Amino acid sequence: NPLFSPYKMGKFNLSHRVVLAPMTRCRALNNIPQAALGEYYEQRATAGGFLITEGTMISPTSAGFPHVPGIFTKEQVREWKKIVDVVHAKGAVIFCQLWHVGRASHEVYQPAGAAPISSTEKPISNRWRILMPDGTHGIYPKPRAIGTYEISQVVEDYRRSALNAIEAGFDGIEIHGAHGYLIDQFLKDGINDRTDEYGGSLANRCKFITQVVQAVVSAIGADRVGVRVSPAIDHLDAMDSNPLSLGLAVVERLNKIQLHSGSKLAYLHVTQPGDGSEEEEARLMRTLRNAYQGTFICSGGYTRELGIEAVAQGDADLVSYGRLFISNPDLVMRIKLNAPLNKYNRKTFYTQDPVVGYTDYPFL
Ligand SMILES: NC(=O)[C@H]1C=CCN([C@@H]2O[C@H](COP(=O)(O)OP(=O)(O)OC[C@H]3O[C@@H](n4cnc5c(N)ncnc54)[C@H](O)[C@@H]3O)[C@@H](O)[C@H]2O)C1
Ligand SMILES: Cc1cc2nc3c(=O)[nH]c(=O)nc-3n(C[C@H](O)[C@H](O)[C@H](O)COP(=O)(O)O)c2cc1C
Repeated sequence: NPLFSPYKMGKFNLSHRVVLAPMTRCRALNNIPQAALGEYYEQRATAGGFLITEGTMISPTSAGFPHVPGIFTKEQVREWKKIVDVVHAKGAVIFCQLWHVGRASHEVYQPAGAAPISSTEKPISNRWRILMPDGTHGIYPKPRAIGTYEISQVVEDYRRSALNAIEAGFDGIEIHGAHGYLIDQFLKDGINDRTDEYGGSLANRCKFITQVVQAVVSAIGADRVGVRVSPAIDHLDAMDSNPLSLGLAVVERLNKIQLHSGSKLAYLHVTQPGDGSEEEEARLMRTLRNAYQGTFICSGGYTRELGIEAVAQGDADLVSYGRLFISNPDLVMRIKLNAPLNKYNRKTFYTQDPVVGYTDYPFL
């Protein structure tokens, strides 16, 4: 099974290619990593396996979900260190995903109830609703379009968060540039209506992600930086008029960052709609992989068989699984044995209980 062949993700020697995709679970009460997260990640960690954490706040204004962890305070760093240590005790490699939601927020999630920030002043349309802390679904508000000095401040929040992740012991970080969140609000021409140097052309729309990646590369080293994008996921109004062209423009910028810094990123991670079309989606994924000079993680709707095929055919180096890892803590082992997989309960994806729907899914 080629999913169980080793792979060198730059400095990290992985024993297999099954990756834990980043998943927000909302157990990090008051944005502080909790003991329950340590139990959750330890259950899923394997010797030589790679894990990516749930999206993690880079600043007080970066959240749009309840009880998501941060890594912008030293208290958060101390609590993350305990979690990273239990994962490393199982021999796994773990990256912290750095996440800013941009306009996908609400006053309940912002300090002083201030407006969320974005590339644009337009709200997400009322086709979409935000999960509120009380479990109801609310209305996304009008965001504030930020100026270019404030863009450079957000880049610095990424840089400081990356340094804090290294202080907590993480092996690296992943830039969350997917799903209609802040970076994607700059990338996608269905959101970015700016008329300054961060809007309009492909080069201008790619400036923000290039600056974020370059800042974290300079701070922690390219080999400790992964980047996640989703050119053809339209979540939260995030559509582009030419998704492949946009994806190839992002890939070209990552290739140039690597050339200019003389080192390769840890990986490019591309995610696609995850609910079953097939040939077209596989061609987009392979085209982005073929354009990128480095390690490629594919994601979204992969099965055991599709993961094996992706690696065997050279279409990806690593395969990330999200939802199946919620309910199969030993998913790596189940994939190795071809053992039946257990269902997940969507109702407890984003609840706060430290056990129920979080660490109580059994092993084989
Ligand atoms: N937590 C996060 O940041 C989410 C970001 C994006 C993807 N999320 C989850 O990943 C998994 C794979 O997502 P997939 O690519 O399959 O698409 P969905 O986001 O599920 O979109 C399917 C349709 O569901 C409706 N829908 C999804 N989210 C919202 C929302 N927030 N408000 C209103 N409708 C919503 C829309 O019809 C979508 O086309 C799903 O469990 C999904 O809920 C997680
Ligand atoms: C509950 C839940 C939370 C998620 N949170 C994140 C997140 O924090 N960051 C991210 O990049 N993607 C997030 N995702 C998307 C997943 O990483 C994954 O790409 C998606 O579920 C599709 O892969 P799958 O078909 O293997 O589940 C989340 C998905 C779910 C279902």
